[PDB]
Amino acid sequence: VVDPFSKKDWYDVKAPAMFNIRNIGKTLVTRTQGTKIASDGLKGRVFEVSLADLQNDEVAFRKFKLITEDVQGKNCLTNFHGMDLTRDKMCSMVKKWQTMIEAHVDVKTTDGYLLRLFCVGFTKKRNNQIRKTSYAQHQQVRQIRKKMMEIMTREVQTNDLKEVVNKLIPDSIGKDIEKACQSIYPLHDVFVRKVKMLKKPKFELGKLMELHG
Amino acid sequence: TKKRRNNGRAKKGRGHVQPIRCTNCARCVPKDKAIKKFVIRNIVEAAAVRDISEASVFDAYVLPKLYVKLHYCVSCVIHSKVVRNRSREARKDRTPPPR
Amino acid sequence: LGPQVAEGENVFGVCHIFASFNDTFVHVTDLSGKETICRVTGGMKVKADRDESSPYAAMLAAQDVAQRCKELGITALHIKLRATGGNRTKTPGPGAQSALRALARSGMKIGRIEDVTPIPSDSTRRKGGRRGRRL
Amino acid sequence: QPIKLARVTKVLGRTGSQGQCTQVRVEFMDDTSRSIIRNVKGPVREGDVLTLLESEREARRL
Amino acid sequence: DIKLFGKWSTDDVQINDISLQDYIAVKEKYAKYLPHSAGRYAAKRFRKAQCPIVERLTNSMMMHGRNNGKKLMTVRIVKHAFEIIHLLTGENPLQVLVNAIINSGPREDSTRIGRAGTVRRQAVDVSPLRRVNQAIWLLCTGAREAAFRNIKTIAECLADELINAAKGSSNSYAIKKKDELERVAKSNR
RNA sequence: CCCAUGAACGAGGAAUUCCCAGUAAGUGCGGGUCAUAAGCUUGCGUUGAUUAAGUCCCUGCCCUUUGUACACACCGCCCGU
Repeated sequence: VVDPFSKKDWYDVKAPAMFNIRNIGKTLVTRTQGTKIASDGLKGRVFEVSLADLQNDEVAFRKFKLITEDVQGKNCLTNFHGMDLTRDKMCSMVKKWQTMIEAHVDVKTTDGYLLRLFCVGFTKKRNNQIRKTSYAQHQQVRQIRKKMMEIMTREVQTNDLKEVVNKLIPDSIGKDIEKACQSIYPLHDVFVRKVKMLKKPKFELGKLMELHG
Repeated sequence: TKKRRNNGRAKKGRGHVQPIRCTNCARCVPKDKAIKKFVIRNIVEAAAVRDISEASVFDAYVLPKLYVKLHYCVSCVIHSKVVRNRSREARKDRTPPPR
Repeated sequence: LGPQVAEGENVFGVCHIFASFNDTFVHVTDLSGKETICRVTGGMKVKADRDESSPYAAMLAAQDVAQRCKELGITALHIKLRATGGNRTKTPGPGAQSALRALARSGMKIGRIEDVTPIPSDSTRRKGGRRGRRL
Repeated sequence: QPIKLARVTKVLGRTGSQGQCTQVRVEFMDDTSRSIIRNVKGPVREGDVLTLLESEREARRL
Repeated sequence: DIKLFGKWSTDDVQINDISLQDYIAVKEKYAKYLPHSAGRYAAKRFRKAQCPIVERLTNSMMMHGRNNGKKLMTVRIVKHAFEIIHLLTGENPLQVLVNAIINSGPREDSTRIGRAGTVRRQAVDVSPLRRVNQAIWLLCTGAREAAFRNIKTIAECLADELINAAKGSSNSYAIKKKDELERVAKSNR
């Protein structure tokens, strides 16, 4: 009857200034017709893009959720919306003869963003270990989890979203936790496993403009 | 007559073990008794590895793997030939197959 | 009509391959996932219940999907392969590999490959009884 | 669909309910020689030359 | 004076390559003036493959139960009116003589899958001899049925048989039947 | 044996038997029986061979392990108003 792609415009998706790569791809929407407008149709769609496609010298197992906030000049302007690890990476770090320690905090930044950071760490076998299994005791696991939560809170609640994502890009918080927990039980693969945004402040166009450079 | 000293399961010093579901039939089988296979397989089969590699946008992509933990009841594990019946003497051998 | 910008570069879509043991889905969509380009299943390529999940039906579906995406301007694809998941099986069906190979073989560029089958932190009861299905 | 000359290295065996296909492994001579396996039909003698009109047909084994 | 037949020769037919003698191989005692050399092609496998394709072509008309095997028939067929066509052509029939059949040939046949299911066939191939001569066997049936209850008869198809014999290009019929089956079963790659 | 008086006049319900090279099949001949009595059998040549150099799917057999409440041995044994 009517070809629906003949009435569709293509749009450019832009990453925030925290990433070396700016244009992360293209996206579609039906043209503004009657009640429905194109800009509203592109205002909540989330792009999960591998970090290696965002930064040219980074790891590919880290994915960032970028959500478009507003569209001007047929460019879609995105913001940090979440971070995750690839399923294969997480499944690869879960081995059978070690303890996995997980922690999570709900911590707000200085610009009103409320985040839920998930940290995962694994017990490391020493280079001369003859014992098959390396297990942390329950109090050791509790201390490691407390250190994880404390470090995440210290690393999030004092900076705004920009510096939080800048720390996430090389996972500074995970390396800090791995360093801090070395004297309780040597940890193996410490990562901020997942970041999900619980609530955001009211939209500010100028803040988003300063965000995209 | 007692066929196995461990009664075909790996439960010592505890009363109850939580059940799981066989991946084939969905039978309720205790976790200690169930036969567990950890399959780490490439998402791209070896026949298709070269064709996917050439069509890759990124050079040196190293394709991801699949991590699936398989739980089996005794009936389905025997039928699938994951385990076989053994002699009265070879039954005691707990060493995994050298492969 | 399509993106005719920077002909020397790639236009990336996302192919959601749903390979259950009944049939296989070859669903290419926008980068965000909200807009869909074309979805061709193995059931609209074979007129029989059994071959719905066959590798040949998946190859046909992937060929048609790639043809439509090429005629629609999309040049490269990110792969998000899933099995049935949930409390049911986590192994992709027989058509997943053939669909992916048919996408690669028919002039499409493959991006990142990711497995996204729904995995419960723990689930509801499976459809079988406590004695399983006995056929 | 290039034409490549490859030599049979080993004969595996037959397959089917009653046995109707033959398995051999052929190695290339002028394509950065590597070992590829392929099923085959008919008299393909001990270490003969099997011609590959294509480098992608494999043998699904068992 | 080692010239093959009374007309041909082995001193001017050269390809400067020793990898492509799988169709015509005249370099040793196997060279035949007239194909009536007797012999048994069913004594062992890889022996009907060791056949000269001329002999296999002419003999493989040994079908029905009443015309089966009789070498006098094939030698009379390939002698009669071949003796005529040699002095009646003068020019070279080599063009069509090679260029319809001996690369009409297909490139893949198929095999059975798993343990059951007669709805599709996994595409395979062979080193060219078996597939080309399976096309040749179906062409034996096809040329027969082009004679069998038909107008152009046996002992007079010498042109088409030289086509079915010699070397390298594509015009055949049962071979394009085999090529239809080729594509159909080749959709499984 | 001859007059040529014209019989679905050119790959066959369900079920299947035998067979891998001088197999099969066609074809005649000789022995036995006998009165040179053969449509039978036992041999012999003659013409002459499409397909297959494989498998354990059907029917079975064997060199193992395993289960059994069977040992008249699965055509077993055995439960139920």
